[PDB]
Amino acid sequence: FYEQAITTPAMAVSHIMLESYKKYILVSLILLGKVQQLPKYTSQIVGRFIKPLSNAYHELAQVYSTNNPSELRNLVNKHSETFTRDNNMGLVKQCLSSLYKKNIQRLTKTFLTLSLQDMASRVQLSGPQEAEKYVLHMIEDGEIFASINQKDGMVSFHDNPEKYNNPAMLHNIDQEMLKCIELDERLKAMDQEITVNPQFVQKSM
Amino acid sequence: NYVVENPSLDLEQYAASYSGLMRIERLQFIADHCPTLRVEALKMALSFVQRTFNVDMYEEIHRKLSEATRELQNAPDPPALDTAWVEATRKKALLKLEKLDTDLKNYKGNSIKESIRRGHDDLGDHYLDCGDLSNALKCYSRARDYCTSAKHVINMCLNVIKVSVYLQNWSHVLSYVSKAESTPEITQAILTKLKCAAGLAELAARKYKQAAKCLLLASFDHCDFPELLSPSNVAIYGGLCALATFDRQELQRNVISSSSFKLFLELEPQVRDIIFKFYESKYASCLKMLDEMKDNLLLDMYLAPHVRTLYTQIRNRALIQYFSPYVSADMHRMAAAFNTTVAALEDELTQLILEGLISARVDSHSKILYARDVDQRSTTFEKSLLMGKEFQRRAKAMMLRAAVLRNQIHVK
Amino acid sequence: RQINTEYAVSLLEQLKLFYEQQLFTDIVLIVEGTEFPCHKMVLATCSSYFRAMFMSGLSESKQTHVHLRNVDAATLQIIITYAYTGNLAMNDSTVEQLYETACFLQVEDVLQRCREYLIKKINAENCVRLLSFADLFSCEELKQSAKRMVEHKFTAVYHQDAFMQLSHDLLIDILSSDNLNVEKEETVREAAMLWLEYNTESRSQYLSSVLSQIRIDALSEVTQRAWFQGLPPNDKSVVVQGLYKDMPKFFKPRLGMTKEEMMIFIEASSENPCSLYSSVCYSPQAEKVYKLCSPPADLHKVGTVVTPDNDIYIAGGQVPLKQTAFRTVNCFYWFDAQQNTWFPKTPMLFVRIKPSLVCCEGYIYAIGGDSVGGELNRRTVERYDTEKDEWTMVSPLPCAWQWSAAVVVHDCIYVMTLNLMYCYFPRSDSWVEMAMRQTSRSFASAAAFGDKIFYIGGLGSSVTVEIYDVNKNEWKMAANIPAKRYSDPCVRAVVISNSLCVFMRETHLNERAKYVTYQYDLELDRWSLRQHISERVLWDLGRDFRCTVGKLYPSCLEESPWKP
Repeated sequence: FYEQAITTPAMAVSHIMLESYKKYILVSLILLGKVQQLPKYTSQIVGRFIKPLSNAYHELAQVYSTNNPSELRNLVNKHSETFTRDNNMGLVKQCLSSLYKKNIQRLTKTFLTLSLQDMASRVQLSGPQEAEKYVLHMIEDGEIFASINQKDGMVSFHDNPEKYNNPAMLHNIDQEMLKCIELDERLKAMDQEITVNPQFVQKSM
Repeated sequence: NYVVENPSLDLEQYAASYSGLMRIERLQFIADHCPTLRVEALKMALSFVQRTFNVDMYEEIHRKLSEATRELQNAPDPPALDTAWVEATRKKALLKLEKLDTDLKNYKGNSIKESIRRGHDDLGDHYLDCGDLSNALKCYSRARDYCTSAKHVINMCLNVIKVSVYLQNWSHVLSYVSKAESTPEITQAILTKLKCAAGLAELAARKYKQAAKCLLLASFDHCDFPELLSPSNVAIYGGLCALATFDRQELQRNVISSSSFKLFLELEPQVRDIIFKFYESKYASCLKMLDEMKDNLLLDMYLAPHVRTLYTQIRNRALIQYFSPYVSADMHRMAAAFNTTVAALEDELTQLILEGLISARVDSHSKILYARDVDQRSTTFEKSLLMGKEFQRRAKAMMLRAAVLRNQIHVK
Repeated sequence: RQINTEYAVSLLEQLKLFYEQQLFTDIVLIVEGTEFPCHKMVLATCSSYFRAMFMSGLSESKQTHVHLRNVDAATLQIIITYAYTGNLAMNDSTVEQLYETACFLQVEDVLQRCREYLIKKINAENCVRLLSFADLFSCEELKQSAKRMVEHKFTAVYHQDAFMQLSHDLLIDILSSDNLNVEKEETVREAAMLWLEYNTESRSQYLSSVLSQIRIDALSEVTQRAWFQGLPPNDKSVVVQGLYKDMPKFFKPRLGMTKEEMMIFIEASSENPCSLYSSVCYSPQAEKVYKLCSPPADLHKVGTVVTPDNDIYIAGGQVPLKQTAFRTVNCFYWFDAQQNTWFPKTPMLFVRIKPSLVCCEGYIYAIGGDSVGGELNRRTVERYDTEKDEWTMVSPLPCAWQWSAAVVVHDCIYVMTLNLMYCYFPRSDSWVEMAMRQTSRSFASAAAFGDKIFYIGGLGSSVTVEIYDVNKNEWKMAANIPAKRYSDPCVRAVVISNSLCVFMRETHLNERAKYVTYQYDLELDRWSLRQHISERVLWDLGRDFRCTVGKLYPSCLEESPWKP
């Protein structure tokens, strides 16, 4: 929704548009861990003017790209009043939590079995209990497929248990198929409505 | 950065192997970057700089030697430049140069292209001896105009290559190497000198893959090439770059097929063992020799910044090849395959996995490095579903764009 | 190249010996009874007239005694010895006759040297004399360069006596030119009127032409019946002629009436990263930013001054020596208000860094500026003479100061430092102790408005203002400039539109620099918003940039192409 608001063609930049761009950066940092590049079907000077204006959120993204929660937290404290006129400061905290989650996810792609003590040291946590809680919460949300061994203080990461042999994946593919067929029917209807126009017929005749 | 402390350099051989302004530059950098040996390096430098009537760099070197001698007069608690040299050097340098200039200008009134080119080359040679870089270039850049034969073009290219190395205009070196090679129909081994100059220029230009390829083609029949680079450093330059860029089969073919780098490896047995140990998966002995090669060759001219990057690449490549034929590779054994500690290797391995090209997973429980062999189909299906989701999102975006354009919705 | 110099000197000095010791003389010059025994060789090397005098085949070819007339003995002697020893001693008086004999004898080398002397000697009091001299003898380069300096200077003075004795063609070129610098088109009108009325009816035939070059806004109003009073009696070919004559010749405003009060900036942030700094200007009326020529050889760390005659000068500065590399040079330059270029002038005696250039009584005063000497008199205060084009030392200031500013009030030099102030009395060349400030502030600028000194800012800077009165001799506080908190304003004091305005650029946290100027109410002690400089026209300038008050022509200058 934020991306669609960004791509609105406008001859004048407005505050509502400006805030939509700022919220777009925050969600991009949370979800994808980086600012998604604006498309090329684009917009008007909205793009030209906002980027210099929303410099602080780009600065937050830059430090987010450096991947340092300690440095990121220091920047947030430096720019506390800079993000305060947002009616929301939790998004910045959600960005920090997403960075911690992203670091944990990156550990799965690089480790098969990692201890809680080493995990906390790598992502700079206060202790193994916080890492144990963080892994448990992410598994609850369905973001991580791993297992913890409290007897040896180890966390064993695992790949996707989906071998794509269950009927659930087939049903999901069929649902996407139905969505795509409805998409194509709507596209054909719009193309026919386009064909009804006077200008294309005049060019054809 | 550099300027580290380390002993055991042989100053006599390194100074005698090179000759010319290249030797002058080598003695200065060695003195400037190797303390506890700068005095003799500067003493030998000034003793050679006063030869061939240097003017400006002599003052810099004499001042540095005066400072160095003053430092020696306070630790175990400054030489005179003999300014009679200034009177003597200037008076001789002017008279011969003016005599040569008078001849060439008269020859310019005689209008002979080769004579003008040869005289300009002589003027450039004198200016380089006098310590006048740009002055030599203009003389050389006027000899380039009056060329008549292919050998004249080759000599013109060699002179510009020589000067632009001192000027650090390596772009002019590479341009003239290309001109000297591609033009005259690609016992007198002339292309070998051009390839040696190109490899040195590329290496100084932060290039390793092409520089090693050019250095490997250099035939040992060139032998004496002290105006640019000694054969001893050429072998080292080729070996380090080949080890960092050339893979195993790439290394084996190129070294053997060239048959001149085998002679080069005979000159430097240390790098020959390093490459051989690299082939035979003995990286423990390979890297310990490399660290021994580090200090002896980090006080090199065009190597010191690049060698650190080259050595870092060598360490990464050695680890990649070592783990390749291993399913359950014990991190203890991999750590034992070098003088590194278990924790240090684990950090190095983790960094390599983050960067890539090792395709492995670290099992810190038993400290065993397990290789990753992901199913192609599962990843294919996952990324195909992601692509379909992105395509649906972009289709929604395009439909919304069409809706807002058809209804003429825009901010006024 | 050249040929053997060691024999070049030997032959030269030996010819001089053969000249002072008169031995090998075959031709002698007879000038007003003065004997000039010399050779045909040496006269040939310099002059191109003696080559048509000896190797021509006339009677003088065999005659050994020639009576050279219409020449001067002193001019001939210096020319002859210059051909014999090359030492062309050129003073400030005999250059006029030196050119006359050089043109008469067609001596190319001395002609170029004296032309190079006259191209440097062109100034206010001899602009008319040199132009008439440049009109008499074809010296187009001097004639054009004079004409440019002539055009501005006549408009300023228009009272020199040699202006009356000028040729008709020269006056027509001067008056019809579009380079005149006049605040009004009426001063050139009366200048022509007084020139026409200077002489008898010999100006009547030229009157039909001089009015044909002046605009018609004054060819129907007053100064038409005045000529009728001065008309020759019963002349009916002029009164009726001018009655029906002023139809054509396309009334158009001149260029001199296009000077506006503008803020000249130096050492601004260069738009293109290839260059270090640049020079720009702000237009308080046109609301645009016109570009200026770069400082001579990118002269950084310099000072600016604008005389009451509206002239810009540059003194001091350092040039990057041929990574940090900078060498200080004492070169001096003058800015051309029309050609958009810096004309070099007589350099100073000592090099300076950030010198305070102040004009007073026509003299340019450079106080301090981090001199190279460093001796007990580590100030090196020295004035510049604008009529003799030379520098003269003045009384040294009592206390050595650094990062100081100076202004001129009541025909006196007022230099300000961290807390002390000393006034220089030019008539007696002495320094007198002044009032002491209660606040320790430096790195600030002051503007002289009326009979008061306004020290604005000081230390970034702040909004502290201390007003000093010359008649009262006391430092008093007025108010503080209302600016945004948690910022670092860059204050610049300047006088514009007969009011004390401030050029203050402020920068907020994580924000770009904002440009805004305020008008300080003298009686109300309050800074009022006079105008807000939009960022769409003016970009960042930097920190070490200077500002000064002056007038420039938007027509000669060009708008700087740069994105908002």
